[PDB]
Amino acid sequence: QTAVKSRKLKTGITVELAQDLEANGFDAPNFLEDLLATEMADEINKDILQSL
Amino acid sequence: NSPTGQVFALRAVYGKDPVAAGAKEAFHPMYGPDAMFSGQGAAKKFPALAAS
Repeated sequence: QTAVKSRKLKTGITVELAQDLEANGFDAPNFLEDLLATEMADEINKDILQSL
Repeated sequence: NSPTGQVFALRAVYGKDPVAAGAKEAFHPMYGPDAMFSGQGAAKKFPALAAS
């Protein structure tokens, strides 16, 4: 029997940075959520590959 | 649609090199056309006026 644990991340931007990203080519809201997803997905590997 | 835009220019100048210093713009609204460059002025060389 085990008790689940928590992993938390938080980045945030500024509106000015978001405004230019659409102008600069990217899609600011979608991209940022992909930024968190990749790190958290990667952060799981460091919790599994370093647990074995 | 993007910060820090641009705007170009189309200066038209005579002379062998259009970037050398002292080049005179061709279609200048103030300055007159050098109405010898296309003609007799190309054959001979008129001395420039100065003091004394």
